[PDB]
Amino acid sequence: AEIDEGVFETTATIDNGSFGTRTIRFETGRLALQAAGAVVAYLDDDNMLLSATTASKNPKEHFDFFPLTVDVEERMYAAGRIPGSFFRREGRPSTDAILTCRLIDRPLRPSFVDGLRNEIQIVVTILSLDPGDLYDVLAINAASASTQLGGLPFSGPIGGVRVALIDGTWVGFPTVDQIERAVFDMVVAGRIVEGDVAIMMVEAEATENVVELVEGGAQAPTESVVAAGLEAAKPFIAALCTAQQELADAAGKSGKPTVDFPVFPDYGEDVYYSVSSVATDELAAALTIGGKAERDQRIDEIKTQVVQRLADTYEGREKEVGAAFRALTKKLVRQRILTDHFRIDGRGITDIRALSAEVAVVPRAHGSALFERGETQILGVTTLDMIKMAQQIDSLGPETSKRYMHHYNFPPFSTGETGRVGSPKRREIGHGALAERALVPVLPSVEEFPYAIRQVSEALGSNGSTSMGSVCASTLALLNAGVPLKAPVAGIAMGLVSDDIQVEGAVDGVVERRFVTLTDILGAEDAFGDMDFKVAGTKDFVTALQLDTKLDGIPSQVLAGALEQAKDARLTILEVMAEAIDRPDEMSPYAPR
Amino acid sequence: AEIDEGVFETTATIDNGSFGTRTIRFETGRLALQAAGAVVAYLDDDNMLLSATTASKNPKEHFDFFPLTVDVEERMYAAGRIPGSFFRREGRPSTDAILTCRLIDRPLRPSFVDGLRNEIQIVVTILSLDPGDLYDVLAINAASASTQLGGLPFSGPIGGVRVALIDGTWVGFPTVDQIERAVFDMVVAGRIVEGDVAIMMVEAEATENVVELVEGGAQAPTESVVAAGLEAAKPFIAALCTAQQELADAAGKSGKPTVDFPVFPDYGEDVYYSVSSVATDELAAALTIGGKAERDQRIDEIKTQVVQRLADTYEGREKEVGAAFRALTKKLVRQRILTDHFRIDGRGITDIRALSAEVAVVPRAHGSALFERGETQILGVTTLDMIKMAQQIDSLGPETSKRYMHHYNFPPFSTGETGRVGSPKRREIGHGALAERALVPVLPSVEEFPYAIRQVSEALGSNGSTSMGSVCASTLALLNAGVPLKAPVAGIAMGLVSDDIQVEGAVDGVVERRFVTLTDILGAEDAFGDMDFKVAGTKDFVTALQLDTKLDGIPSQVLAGALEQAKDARLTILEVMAEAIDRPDEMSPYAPR
Amino acid sequence: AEIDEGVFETTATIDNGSFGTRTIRFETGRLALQAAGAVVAYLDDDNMLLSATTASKNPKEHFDFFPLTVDVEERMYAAGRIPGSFFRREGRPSTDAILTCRLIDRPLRPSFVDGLRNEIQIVVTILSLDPGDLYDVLAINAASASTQLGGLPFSGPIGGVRVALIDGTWVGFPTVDQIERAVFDMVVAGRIVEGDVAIMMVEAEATENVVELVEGGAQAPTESVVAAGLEAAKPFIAALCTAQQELADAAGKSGKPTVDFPVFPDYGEDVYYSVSSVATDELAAALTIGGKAERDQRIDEIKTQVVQRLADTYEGREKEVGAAFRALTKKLVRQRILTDHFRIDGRGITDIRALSAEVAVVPRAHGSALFERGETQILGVTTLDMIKMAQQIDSLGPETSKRYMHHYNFPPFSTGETGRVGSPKRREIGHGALAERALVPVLPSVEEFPYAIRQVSEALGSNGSTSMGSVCASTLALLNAGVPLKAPVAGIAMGLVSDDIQVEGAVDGVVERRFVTLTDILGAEDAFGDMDFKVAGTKDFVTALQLDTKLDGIPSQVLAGALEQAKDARLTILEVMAEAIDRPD
RNA sequence: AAAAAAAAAAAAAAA
Ligand SMILES: O=C(NC1(C(=O)O)CCCC1)c1ccc(-c2ccc(NC(=O)c3nc(-c4ccccc4)oc3C(F)(F)F)cc2)cc1
Ligand SMILES: O=C(NC1(C(=O)O)CCCC1)c1ccc(-c2ccc(NC(=O)c3nc(-c4ccccc4)oc3C(F)(F)F)cc2)cc1
Ligand SMILES: O=C(NC1(C(=O)O)CCCC1)c1ccc(-c2ccc(NC(=O)c3nc(-c4ccccc4)oc3C(F)(F)F)cc2)cc1
Repeated sequence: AEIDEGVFETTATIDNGSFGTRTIRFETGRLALQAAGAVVAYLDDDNMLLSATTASKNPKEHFDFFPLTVDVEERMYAAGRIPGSFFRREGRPSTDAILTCRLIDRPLRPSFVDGLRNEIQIVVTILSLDPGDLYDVLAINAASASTQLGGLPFSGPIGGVRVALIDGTWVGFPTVDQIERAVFDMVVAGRIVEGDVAIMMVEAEATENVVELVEGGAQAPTESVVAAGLEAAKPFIAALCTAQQELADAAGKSGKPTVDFPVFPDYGEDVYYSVSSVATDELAAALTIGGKAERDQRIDEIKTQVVQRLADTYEGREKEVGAAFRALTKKLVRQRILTDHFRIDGRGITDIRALSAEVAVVPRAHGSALFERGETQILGVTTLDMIKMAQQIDSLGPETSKRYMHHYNFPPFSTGETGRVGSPKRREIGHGALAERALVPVLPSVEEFPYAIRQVSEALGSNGSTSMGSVCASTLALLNAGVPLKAPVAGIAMGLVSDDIQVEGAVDGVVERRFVTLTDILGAEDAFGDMDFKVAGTKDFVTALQLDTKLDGIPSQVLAGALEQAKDARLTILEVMAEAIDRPDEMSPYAPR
Repeated sequence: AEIDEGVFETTATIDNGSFGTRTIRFETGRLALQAAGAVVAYLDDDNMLLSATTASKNPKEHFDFFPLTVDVEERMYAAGRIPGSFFRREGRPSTDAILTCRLIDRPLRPSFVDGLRNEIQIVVTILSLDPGDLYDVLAINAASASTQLGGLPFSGPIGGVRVALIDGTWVGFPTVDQIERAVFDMVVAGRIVEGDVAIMMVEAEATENVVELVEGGAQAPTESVVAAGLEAAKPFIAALCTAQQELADAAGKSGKPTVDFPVFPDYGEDVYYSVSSVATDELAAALTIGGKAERDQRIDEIKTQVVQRLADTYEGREKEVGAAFRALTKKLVRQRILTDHFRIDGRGITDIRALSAEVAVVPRAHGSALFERGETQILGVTTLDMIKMAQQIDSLGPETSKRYMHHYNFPPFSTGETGRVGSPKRREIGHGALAERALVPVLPSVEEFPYAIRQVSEALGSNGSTSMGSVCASTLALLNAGVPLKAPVAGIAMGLVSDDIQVEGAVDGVVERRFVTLTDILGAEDAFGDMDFKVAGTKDFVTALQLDTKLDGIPSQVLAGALEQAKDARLTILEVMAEAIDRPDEMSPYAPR
Repeated sequence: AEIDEGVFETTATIDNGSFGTRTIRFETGRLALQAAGAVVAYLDDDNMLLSATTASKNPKEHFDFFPLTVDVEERMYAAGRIPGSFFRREGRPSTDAILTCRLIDRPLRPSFVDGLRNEIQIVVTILSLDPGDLYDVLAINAASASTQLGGLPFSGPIGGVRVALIDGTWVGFPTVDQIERAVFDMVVAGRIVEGDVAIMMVEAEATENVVELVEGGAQAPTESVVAAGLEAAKPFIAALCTAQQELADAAGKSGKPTVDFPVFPDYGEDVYYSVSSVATDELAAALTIGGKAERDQRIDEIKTQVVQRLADTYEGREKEVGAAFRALTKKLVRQRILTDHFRIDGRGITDIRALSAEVAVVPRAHGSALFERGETQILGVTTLDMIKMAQQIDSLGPETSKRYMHHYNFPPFSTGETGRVGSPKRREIGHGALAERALVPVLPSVEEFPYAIRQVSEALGSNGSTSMGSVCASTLALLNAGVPLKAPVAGIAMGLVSDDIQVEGAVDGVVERRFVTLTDILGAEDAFGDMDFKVAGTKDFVTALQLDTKLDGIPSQVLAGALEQAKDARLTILEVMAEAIDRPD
């Protein structure tokens, strides 16, 4: 809709029945005209933000990865307030902004064509905010729309939404007051494939009042309830994708990309062909050894022989043969998993690594614990203090103080490297936040436990999913310090592989999709997998959930089976945890009163 | 004067008649003897500072610009107290120090020979300061003197002074108490060229008491008054330059450079000669293409044709040919401007680009506005708060708090680029300070309007002079918020092109030198010019002024005409501003009372 | 001792007689199993910390120095409280952690083989701390143990300890309460050579109550007392080294280096031989000529005429020949020093450079002074304020406030260079701390002088030991501001050169070891010497001491003579300082 | 410092 010469606008509607209706509006052609693409997004006439996307003129070939950057700029004037810092100006980004950056980055990054080496930057500025609303999902939609209008090698619009379960109804785009009445709230992002929605990213948590609401008669958020909630977000995503596509069509764009971006593949087909024809049988036979040192030595020897021969042949292309060898290895391993239920370390597909749990490991700490799962090793420490030491928050959003704080540390020696030790990175912030949300619904209230609580996790050893081990260590350490939890919490990380396998016969056209689910995946198994997801909770309901994938679709029964398998693993881990400690201890003599 | 063996000193006197007399003293040969040059400067034997200049041993020519660096170090013991921060130590430079750094950098950088690639660093430390004095103008002279003593390829001494207008007298080096009785305050820097002073830098503003002083019977600072102020500053500059030269002569120095610094010109003579002979007539006729896209297409076609022709001849020297082509293009465009008032975009000499102004653009802000001039687009937003939210300042200078704050942001997408989004750079600080000084003299007093005020400028699009559009946006947004200003303020950026060309006679050796003034210059037009300046004010008097040049001299009539042209331009802009809003609105329901 | 499967343990005992006994435990095999080496250390089962060492997979030859990094992580939960900053999280390292990093880095860095270019990182995390103890000396031992278990080209275990003098007894690992009753506090680190302890690093200071305790009957810490304190620390170091070696033996390790690390020497043997055989006699003759600028120009032309005739013989190896030429110059100069008592600037071995002192150089400052020694030039400024302006400290250690603050600045132009001006580096922090500790013992009490004091030193010109010059400048400025010091303090920096020399007999190969001590060394002389040390104090006792060395041993009489020479220089400097000012203004 | 031109397991020194 060309409201003005050169200005176009589009609208999407969110219908919640008796809970109200909301409108989302996209506008282009009036602000930031020198960017590659720019869009203004409105929610209900009082929420307003701007998104802009630009690309660099020339690529950076010497990089080995795609350089995408996302930035979120919160302005205090959006809340009608002057900043409280000493210099009265906005400084380094807050935790909320970093989490929003991660939420945008997770689904957009795999949507670009592989091999791209130009720099892409996306900047989102918050301009006006109603005191009872949240801006993050609107930001996801605006970033997608501006990138779509930028005319880049970018795959289709992406839609995002939040849904909260209230009295048996999944409400879309709820307010803070409404979220205060729900048992579960979930952020979901996806795209449209062949007229259907394919889910790409999920980030979900139980609310802080879930136990009291369930005692009052509400439904508890179990696995099937969460699956139904995933089903209820698809129409909203479809409406948002349609509005974005209409905006792109109205304002020209669509076809004629004009600017062409070169791509830099890791290896050429000619190099890959030689490596396959030379080392297929050797690699296939070598995997059956399964002896760690013997397996590694055989792999290294075959790699050295192949690289020597192909360096004699291709005359100075060593990285390409190295990449092709790894690709062939991964291709063989995936087929072996799908055919024989073979895992790289010899476990069955439902087996957990060796487990151990201990408490009281640090002499003068208020509480501490050590948790081990295979080569993953987490140390947790708890400290209690007076309630005035709660963190005071001066951000744009509605939060004003934080009674319970969780900090996560990942040093370089955890995997045996060297590196800088300094301020935490974005991934550390994300993992810490996910582990923090898993414990919040089970903490006691302030009136019955008047203390500030700080929890610290140290990843002393890493071989896959330290964030799920932080949950278990947090539970054990909090119980060791005398905090009266409502129920213990545990977590697990899971993977999924899938591909087309020909059934016993002929005609080579009866190949059908086949899926396999793996429990407690290794660090290397994540690269071979097709979907990753982490689940945490008590023995009665789920408290945190995270997911990201690339598949075009997933049958409902496959997802239900995977969720059930994760629940079984969680129960097994809770049984081991209970043997170390099963009730709160006495408070430490060193802690205050 | 050799007061001590190896120690020399020189004096300059500044006579203000009935307002007093002051002396500036330069000393060398005592402190910091391992630097290339070092000088100590005194003002009235209680203000004392040190300046030192050093150069790197080897050139580093993998850069394309001259690497000069200026640093100012404020020591809190110069005011006699311990720093108030948590660690009791001076940290990041304050705003005043950054502004002093830029005042030093602006005149000194073009005074070095072109092609230099050695790193040059200047450090100025403030050692002792009287409570009623300002140190910046003293620092300019010290920075010039220490560089002059270092035996570098540096063109002559530079003198700097501040003049303030009090009761019809222009007083040099005034105190803080004297500035409270003045209507105008100007900082001027220049050099000596054949017995006469050539002005190079100006930074000037109207004082905070100008309106009531003019109501009391003082003369308002109009354009002719400002020009008389520039005339009054020359004798002080001449005296300071003479003192510096005398000190340089007394301590040896003078000649005998000893160390020789290599230079790295952009292009050689042969390449320029070839490029000129190949394309002088092709470029001369190709400027007539009014169409922007057609113009640039023809330009790039000609450049590529020249590059392909000359690639084989010079074995591949593409940088030199690219530089020579641009040099020839600029040389021809300047001739077209001087001969027949040609402009690159087709405007006439006194034409402004298309203007637009609008208010009430951000839904929940206290006040907001959008201002557009050509491709320059500025968004301004106002916030009001309680008086306790004024900024508290802890610095060397006499200022202790700020009731009105202005912050200016320049994101990479405004030009279409990618880059870091972090703390603001020095140029952002400078532009914001200029725009703040433009609006200070018309604000209401605290007794009349008891609020703290924060103003933010976002440069959403930029093609030349965003700082002057910040002034218009600030006035519009402040009126939208309900602030009762005494008068609206507008600003404009101006250019000047000069050269001597053949007169309408014979011989081909008789040439007259002419000047052309351009209104509202583009970003590209700044590189074609010999002077650029900016003027802001009301319909009655000037409030801010900035000027940079490197011309040997400018006749009085030329400068008067340029200032009159700028006045007409800002009056035209004020008329357009008044249609959008001409009186204060009602204060927002969201603002406090 | 394998307490658990894969876990090994070892113990060391520190016996202080009637002052008590303490135990240190080392444990390995249970925490951080993916590092190259990791060790947990305990002191009396309430103090616990962890140390881990890792190495990079590939070298990096584009550097020209050995890249070693040391990090100390103080966790506030070790003290049982939440951090007080706005974000409630630990940020940049505090001054204490940086000084602990320096204490670890000083003795460990020269213990690696020459030419190593792999990156090496050591990280020490503080987990539990008793309120009356100090963790730094424990950290030294833990870092040594984890590096020794890592299987790297590392030269033997290193042991560190603190000893304090209380009522005539040197007590090892004293508590905070015990330090309040002592006159001197000293940190010492060393290693074992053929059954004996060789000292490598020393960092010592007098306490804040020394004057009052000496007035009450205690013995003042003179030079011989400090020398005896060095002897008293050796058995403790031996016991700690033994425990570390036992732990290394128990958990495998010991031999079998397995992974091999390439080395990158500055020059090859052939290049050095070619450079020496072409220029030895000529260079020695140039050294024998008594002239500074003449020898400078002669050497500069010799370098040009030697690089030019070997450029064809060695293909693009100019850096190798330059390094070999510099090494040969160093060897000849050291030989000349040991034989004829030669110094490059012509001074005698007990001579100080030209001195000058002046006060009241900054017009509005509360106190100010300018101090010059040779090309070293220091400016010092003092400011006084209300006692509420004292620094408030929130950290693991027992300190909570700081009445006297000293800040040291080292701008690039003091050498003639260009560089970044900004946050102070670790070396600036260390030098400032040494200068602050030298002056703390003579300050008046808060009761008789109720002010906060900030002292700033700025190295306007540097050619060797600005740290000791800042002590003199601070004394002068404090007196100029009116602070009633109990006594003035001065300092000096000293060097020592040692090597084997031919006897006056025969056989051509019968040699003896000789030592020579130099007063007030230049920056260039620090590279020639085998040991360097700095001493500061009053006319009656020592207040600060710092020492670094690599020698396998030092006879007692040689060290006593060196300390006496330093004391004589200190007295001369105090006499020059008394002329400028001899009482508070 | 002058100028429109982040993803992932992958400090030492006068210089
Ligand atoms: O912890 C982790 N991440 C976090 C978590 O909490 O989870 C903690 C911090 C944030 C999240 C983590 C994640 C990934 C890894 C990992 C390590 C190694 C390999 N790499 C191979 O694993 C391999 N590489 C080869 C090969 C290479 C070149 C040529 C030929 C072969 O072969 C093989 C073969 F499969 F055999 F083992 C993959 C992943 C470890 C830990
Ligand atoms: O917005 C601004 N804002 C600022 C303000 O406060 O003002 C904010 C902070 C300071 C600035 C700004 C915006 C753009 C510019 C700019 C200037 C020059 C060129 N350069 C060409 O533009 C060009 N390059 C060629 C050429 C190149 C290669 C070969 C041959 C020819 O030709 C040409 C031809 F002149 F014709 F147009 C571009 C942009 C400056 C300022
Ligand atoms: O100020 C200082 N302050 C510090 C302090 O102490 O607190 C502050 C914190 C720590 C230090 C300081 C100042 C200067 C130095 C320094 C040392 C060595 C050299 N280097 C030569 O000096 C040389 N280089 C050659 C040569 C070069 C090329 C080829 C052949 C020979 O020859 C020679 C020859 F020995 F003759 F003099 C220069 C400067 C050290 C410290």
